[PDB]
Amino acid sequence: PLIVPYNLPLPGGVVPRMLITILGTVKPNANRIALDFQRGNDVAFHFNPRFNENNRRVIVCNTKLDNNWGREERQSVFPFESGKPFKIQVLVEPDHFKVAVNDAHLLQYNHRVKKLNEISKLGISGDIDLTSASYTMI
Ligand SMILES: OC[C@H]1O[C@@H](S[C@@H]2O[C@H](CO)[C@H](O)[C@H](n3cc(-c4cccc(F)c4)nn3)[C@H]2O)[C@H](O)[C@@H](n2cc(-c3cccc(F)c3)nn2)[C@H]1O
Repeated sequence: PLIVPYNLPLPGGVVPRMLITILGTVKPNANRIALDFQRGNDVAFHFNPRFNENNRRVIVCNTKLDNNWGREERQSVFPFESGKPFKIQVLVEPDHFKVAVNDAHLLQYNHRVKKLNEISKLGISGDIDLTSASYTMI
């Protein structure tokens, strides 16, 4: 029953084997969801499911450096559904963010921001009811 947009501090930044778990429910008639792993004003990893882009479902991933978005990485496999509960797991690897949704691997995102310890906040926003957001070391 948390509040969106939600800020989850990541003390000391991210590190390989860190597992971030977000539990929530997609709102009815949802338009978009966004996870933003931030390094100061930069966004190291933007994870952005879009429910209506040209009447398609798509997940857009990108990095924002000095107020400029970079080249998008798109995943057409779309495991979110309006009205339904979800679990997003982000596993930090040495070279990638690894994303699984509802216990099924979804995508990996190669680190463009390479100072992982400086990625110290996770912003959670968009059309969801947020149930929980936490992290653990596996
Ligand atoms: O990069 C990610 C960002 O993108 C722009 S939209 C973007 O604008 C560009 C022009 O400036 C391009 O038109 C781009 N594009 C690429 C392609 C394409 C590329 C390759 C192949 C192919 F076929 C098609 N088509 N169009 C658009 O996606 C969003 O505003 C932004 N954002 C999202 C949010 C946000 C805020 C609150 C909640 C939330 F969920 C998200 N707050 N900022 C963020 O998600």
